[PDB]
Amino acid sequence: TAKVDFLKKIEKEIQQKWDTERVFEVNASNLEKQTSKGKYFVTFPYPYMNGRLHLGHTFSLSKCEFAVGYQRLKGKCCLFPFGLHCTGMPIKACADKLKREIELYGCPPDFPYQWGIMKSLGLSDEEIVKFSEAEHWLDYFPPLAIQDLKRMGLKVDWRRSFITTDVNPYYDSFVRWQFLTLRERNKIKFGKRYTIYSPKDGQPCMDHDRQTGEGVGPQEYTLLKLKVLEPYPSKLSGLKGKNIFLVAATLRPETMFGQTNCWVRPDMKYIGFETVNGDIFICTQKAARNMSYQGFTKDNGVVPVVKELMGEEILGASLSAPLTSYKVIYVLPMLTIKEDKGTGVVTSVPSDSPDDIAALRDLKKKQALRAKYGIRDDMVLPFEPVPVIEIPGFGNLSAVTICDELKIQSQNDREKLAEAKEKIYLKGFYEGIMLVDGFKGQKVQDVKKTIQKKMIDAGDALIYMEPEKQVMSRSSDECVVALCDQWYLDYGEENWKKQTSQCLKNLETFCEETRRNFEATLGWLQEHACSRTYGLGTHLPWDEQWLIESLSDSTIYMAFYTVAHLLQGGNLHGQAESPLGIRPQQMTKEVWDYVFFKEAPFPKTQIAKEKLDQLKQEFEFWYPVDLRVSGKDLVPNHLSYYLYNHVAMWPEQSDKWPTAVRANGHLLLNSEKMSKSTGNFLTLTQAIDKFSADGMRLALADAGDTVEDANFVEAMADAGILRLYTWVEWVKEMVANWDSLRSGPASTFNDRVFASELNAGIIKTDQNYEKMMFKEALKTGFFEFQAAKDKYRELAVEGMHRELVFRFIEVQTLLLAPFCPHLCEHIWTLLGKPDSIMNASWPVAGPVNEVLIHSSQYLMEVTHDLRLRLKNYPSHCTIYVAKNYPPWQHTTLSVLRKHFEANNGKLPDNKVIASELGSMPELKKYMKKVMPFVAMIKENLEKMGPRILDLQLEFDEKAVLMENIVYLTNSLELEHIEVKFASEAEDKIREDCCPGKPLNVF
Ligand SMILES: CC(C)C[C@H](N)C(=O)NS(=O)(=O)OC[C@H]1O[C@@H](n2cnc3c(N)ncnc32)[C@H](O)[C@@H]1O
Ligand SMILES: CC(C)C[C@H](N)C(=O)O
Repeated sequence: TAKVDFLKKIEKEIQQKWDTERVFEVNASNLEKQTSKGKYFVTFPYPYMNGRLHLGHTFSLSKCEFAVGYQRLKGKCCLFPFGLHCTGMPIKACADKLKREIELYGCPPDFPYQWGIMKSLGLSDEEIVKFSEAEHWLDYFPPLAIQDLKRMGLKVDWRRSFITTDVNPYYDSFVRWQFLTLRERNKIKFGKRYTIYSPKDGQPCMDHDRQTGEGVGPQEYTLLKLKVLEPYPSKLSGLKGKNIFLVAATLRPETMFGQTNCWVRPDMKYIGFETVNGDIFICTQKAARNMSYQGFTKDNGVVPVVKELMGEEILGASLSAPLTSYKVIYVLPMLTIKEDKGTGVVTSVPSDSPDDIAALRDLKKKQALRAKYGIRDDMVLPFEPVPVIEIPGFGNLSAVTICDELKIQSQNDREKLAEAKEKIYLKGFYEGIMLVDGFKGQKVQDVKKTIQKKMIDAGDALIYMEPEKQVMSRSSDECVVALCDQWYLDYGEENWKKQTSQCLKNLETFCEETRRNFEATLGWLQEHACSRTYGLGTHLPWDEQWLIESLSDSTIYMAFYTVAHLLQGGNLHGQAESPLGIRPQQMTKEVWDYVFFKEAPFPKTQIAKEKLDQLKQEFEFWYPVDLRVSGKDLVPNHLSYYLYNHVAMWPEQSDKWPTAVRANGHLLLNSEKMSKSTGNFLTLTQAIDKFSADGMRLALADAGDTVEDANFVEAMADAGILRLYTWVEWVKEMVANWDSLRSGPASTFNDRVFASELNAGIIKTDQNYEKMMFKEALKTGFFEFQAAKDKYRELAVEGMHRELVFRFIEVQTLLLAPFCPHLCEHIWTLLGKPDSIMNASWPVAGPVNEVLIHSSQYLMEVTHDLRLRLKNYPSHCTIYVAKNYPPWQHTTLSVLRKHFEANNGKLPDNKVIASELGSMPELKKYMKKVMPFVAMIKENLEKMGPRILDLQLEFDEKAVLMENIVYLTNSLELEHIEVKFASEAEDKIREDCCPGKPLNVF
């Protein structure tokens, strides 16, 4: 317990040191004069401030944190800036939701939550009243997140942090210049388009202000109009005189030539309302909402309800359907009707829809179902399936044949209906052929749109856009697809999309699945609505009313990082003075152009040339973005617009486009989802309070480095705390007893073994750090490192050589630095080292000899087997080692060598090997042992390479054994071990013992 407290004390002291020394503040004015090794620009997409920062954000930023901790030791000058996102509606949604139940009820509010979560954060009762305005959120949460980050100890130049709404005037001017240049180059466009839309919010709902289906778009439906013919059913008598239409949703208009009736749900509530032209549409509630927002009614979003009813009161109504062969069809019931899709009204195409003919047969069999709703004989019997589309494998009546073949007798046969619908699902999309006149012998793929247009021009069909899946907004409002006018980014331009495809070709994605997602979201993208009305951010500069959504004012902000320290200089809101003395309003479009475009002319500005040149130098030095780390959730939306805007703003300078992007999965805590509902959740401050942020970073580096979800194990973090405490106390012990170690030459066998192991570990760690596999880098550089250390301590009977010990300590403190830099800086100061550890470089690795590491692993295996066999049955041990392989083993290994040499290293199957070795007489007595032997061989062939195929070992087995017999006798608690050369041994040993696998008897 006190170990974590000691760690936190060290962290706070070293953070005070890092702040007072200002070691992480980098400036292009100083670093461009010393061309050290090149720049390294990492970026973390700023998170939203609608709450404290949790462990997922920390895991996502740990990637670039460790990356800069590694690259700064390799000589590259690192830039890790960090912004803070406050654009967007979520803040406002939560706050006004709070006001809703704060003023319609009391304080505390009476029930039968949100205020509960706020008090769970622990604010004072008289302080949540101050949370009505978002101004207090932006004055409160950015400082707290910054404090949490500084307590974590990130290598950030904090003078470059800022806020993203109009509260910050400098970022506001930056966004204004961005959008002015974008609309200047025809990248923005005003127009009336379809989009997901939140009625309660009154604006298009994009991916970052939703609550379900974070990538759902609109989906098109052909909406057929069916004239309700007289005699009107009873419940409609009040609306006599006007036109009454049943609106039915479909995606297969070409099948409407074979309509027989109209399926409705008898126990669902339908609503009939008035359209814009005075007619009456009958649909469901949400269908009416969607239609109203798609300009179907007189007023946008207004549904004048003229009658509410049930499906039972609708059955038997005569209908005039479009394109049907029957001049009169009827309204029939259907019980298997989903209450979410479409209008609650489906078409009856029994020739190519299986559920339709199923229901038709259920009605046609008995008087029970046919009379079950007043459906007289005339509404079921004469309605036969109408052959309209011929699928070659089934005939003119496809669904009929496939259902009669799969032996289905229940419209409610969900398994069999699913089967039958799957069988001809797509074979009617291509292989289907029209049969009606005008289209006799047409590919249905080439006529469905023309038939849709034919119905629309006839005034019998319309377009209905619906959310492909149910979408909830930030305001708990069910989104609908609305046709609204807005300013949108035309991400569908051919030239722009092709240029971004070239950028993706040049972009470095760390896996192929990331590039797959990028190509898919590039092919899927189209006009994207960037205009909002409710929320925060920056207004459109030419249209002061339209606000900019969070996913559009956050595309090229990384250029603002390069000058945030000289424009507002640390102050988040930009209210204070400018360190360069540049007024907030003084930044004009041409000023930004000169700062960010290379060939831009110096504009007419009262700003002196020195400051503009300094900003241009900063930008032209740090850019482009070398790396952007994020979770894979921002792949389809954020990083796509990121590359798009980087291509659009600099269409001539590909050298300034993003260099690389790294995607990680979402974080799991104790193998469980991080959710406030399950009690398995850790904010950054709680995680630091519990796991000594150094150690939290350690466990995060071990959490994972793949696209799959990483796992944060608390027990692993505690184990890391214990290991670090043992390491620190061991280093203290060594500092104490330096005078109690061996001096002189590092010439002992174990000294060489440990030194080569250390150098190999250095190499493995560097190679894992370049590839950003932080889990594997930790495995090679900390765990295996400590293992080699403890092995060398165990085997060094003549005392550990001080030079090797402290070279190891130095190298370990270096390799662990990017993970737990507080403890590493503490140890670096404990060594009496003059400067801070952030100035150190990469440790140079000496020569590596594979053969001595192989002999060390050999001794390890020998010790393991010795402790195994000591279990049963002493004082003396006797070991036997074979020079050459026994004749049968030598022959089998020669055969395996031939089979390896002949075919580029592919040993045949066990079958061929057993067959050919049964074809050798010299193995007749040993065919029982031959196949096991070979088997074992194969294992090691995949375990430690082909070196086991050599007819003789790379080292002296007997001398290697004899260089550590002392440790073996001391650990095995014996009295003597005689090593004999296996030829003096008896028959069994001399016959079965092979080189590399010695035997022994006590
Ligand atoms: C520039 C702008 C358009 C970005 C925008 N401000 C934004 O996305 N803000 S945010 O508050 O949710 O995302 C912050 C980052 O943290 C990662 N992350 C979030 N949650 C988790 C989690 N549970 N587990 C793992 N990672 C998580 C996520 O990928 C994201 O990159
Ligand atoms: C495509 C679906 C919405 C409708 C289907 N073709 C049917 O007749 O039931």
